[PDB]
Amino acid sequence: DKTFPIMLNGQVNGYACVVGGRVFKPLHVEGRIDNEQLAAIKLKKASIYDLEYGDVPQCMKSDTLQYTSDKPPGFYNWHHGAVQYENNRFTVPRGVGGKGDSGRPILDNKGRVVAIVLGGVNEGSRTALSVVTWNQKGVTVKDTPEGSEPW
Amino acid sequence: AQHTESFTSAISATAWSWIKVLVGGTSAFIVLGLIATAVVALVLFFHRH
Repeated sequence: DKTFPIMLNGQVNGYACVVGGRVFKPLHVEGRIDNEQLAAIKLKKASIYDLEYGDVPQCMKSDTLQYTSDKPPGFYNWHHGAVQYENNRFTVPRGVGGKGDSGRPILDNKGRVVAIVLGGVNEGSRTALSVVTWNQKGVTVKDTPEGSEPW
Repeated sequence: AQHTESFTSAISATAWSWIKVLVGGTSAFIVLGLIATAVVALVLFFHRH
């Protein structure tokens, strides 16, 4: 697999994922990654992005997710189904997302990572998501709506 | 002695030069770190916007 849930007391409180050869876990999600090979790597902190990262082992470097900074208007998908990307924010229908979906990546129509969801905001019709994405120049940025809560 | 001593009476120009270099060097180094700290935060802000 490519997504590795993070377990603290035998329950999943977030998910680790492997993108482009780096293992990304939310910084606010405490626990052990549900793996044996990827759990042994020391992780570097990226608290400005509320993430931690490390190098993928040699045997896992090829079986990882690719990502893109190209985000044309339209529909994107993730574990729970479709995601709307409009007005520069990723949003899901009310109640679709919630606590525990921390580190879950959002995929395009080709299965490429466009953002990593860290939290969200419940709006009138859809929940806005706090994500780590790549801007128009491909540089890592923290894309969050006003009042987002860690999931 | 006819004259009177003071704290700075015995400090030569060479000693003042070393004091100025020491104090100026350390202060400039800290200021360099603070300017770098301010600029990186400004650069990161522009990444978001």
